Amino acid sequence: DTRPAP
Amino acid sequence: VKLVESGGGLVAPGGSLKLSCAASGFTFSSYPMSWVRQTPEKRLEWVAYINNGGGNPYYPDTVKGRFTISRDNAKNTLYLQMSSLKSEDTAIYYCIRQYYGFDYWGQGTTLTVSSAKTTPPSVYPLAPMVTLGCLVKGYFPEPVTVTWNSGSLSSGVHTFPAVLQSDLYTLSSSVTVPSSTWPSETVTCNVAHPASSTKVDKKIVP
Amino acid sequence: DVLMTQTPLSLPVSLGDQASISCRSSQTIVHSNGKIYLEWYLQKPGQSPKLLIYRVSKRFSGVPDRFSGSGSGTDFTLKISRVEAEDLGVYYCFQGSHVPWTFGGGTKLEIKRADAAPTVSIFPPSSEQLTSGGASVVCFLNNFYPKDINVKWKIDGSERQNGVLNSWTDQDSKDSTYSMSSTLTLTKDEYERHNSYTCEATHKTSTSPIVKSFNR
Repeated sequence: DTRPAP
Repeated sequence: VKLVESGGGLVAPGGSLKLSCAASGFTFSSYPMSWVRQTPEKRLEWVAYINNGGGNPYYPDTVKGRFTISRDNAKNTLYLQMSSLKSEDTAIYYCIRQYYGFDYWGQGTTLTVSSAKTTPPSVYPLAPMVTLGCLVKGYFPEPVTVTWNSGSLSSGVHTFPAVLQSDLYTLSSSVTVPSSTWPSETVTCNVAHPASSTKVDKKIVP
Repeated sequence: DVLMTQTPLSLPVSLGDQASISCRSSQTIVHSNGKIYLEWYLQKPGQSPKLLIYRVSKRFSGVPDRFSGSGSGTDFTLKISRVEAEDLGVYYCFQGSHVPWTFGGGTKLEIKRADAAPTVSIFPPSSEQLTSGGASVVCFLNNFYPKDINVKWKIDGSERQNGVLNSWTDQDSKDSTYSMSSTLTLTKDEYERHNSYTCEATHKTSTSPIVKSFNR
């Protein structure tokens, strides 16, 4: 659950 | 994990400036990186993203077209190229190792976009447990850093925020020590102004 | 963009009591993958921000058990169950679900403690400054609580207001106190036309001002 890339 | 920013200083509006960040303590090429700035209003604004490979450079429209994020995975360095600088860009810029979120932040490097001239500070001792101090008067831009005995004196210290008067900043630093310690041992105020590349050491004497 | 609005603006809280900080978004912040990327950061005085919580309720490594996150829809909440003095600072919420990623405006956490009077100290101008032709007189009011305090300058007994410049510190993470410096700036010539210089601090801990003086 790492922040997704834009 | 350590991140060290460099390259901050004073810039004329419309000018350009590139920041660097020294990464250590981890595999630089494995992680995506971001830049976040903090305005003088203490508002936080994300300004740039880049993935672990140096791809997908992404920006908000406030800086898009003017800022350019990049990285040299050989030299463990993250860069932020700025151009056409506005007054709105004046902020502390933080280098970040991103994974879950902004997991690790550098200590920051300050950008100031202003037509004023770089002015270094005049450093004055303040002498009468005993309380001593340092007066750091008339500098621009921000910031300065004050320490006491090169960092040995860490407790008993507080440095007061700088105030802008007549386009110059002034602050003071207080230190309180045992009457035993002073003057029996040297107490020195060390002041550094990076924007002017100045360092001064004022010993506090009676 | 996603607007993040935090409530309250400031939060005084006693040690051991609870603190709650609300974040409201202008829209739902569920990513295309179905997850909400709401993060909470703390900026302690003089430091960079630190990640506390990610994914709404997940503690980042090193964050104690007393920090709790919750929420969905547009309402999200950080709770601190047993406030310690090291927790003071500004708390920021943040959404990483929709670009551009956006922060909240911050909520300052203030520690409630017993009132404390300041330790007053006055310092005359240095000979180094007098050579420049200026003369700043300084007054340190250190380690008091609460934050609000009054300082009055007097030259040869008469109150002096112009040329004064006051500055407060943030709250100290150790003893939860505040300090402030009062600087009266004169010319060298003006300074040497008078002898008695006085700063006197008035704080709610006493109706009697704390007075500090020097001569010449």
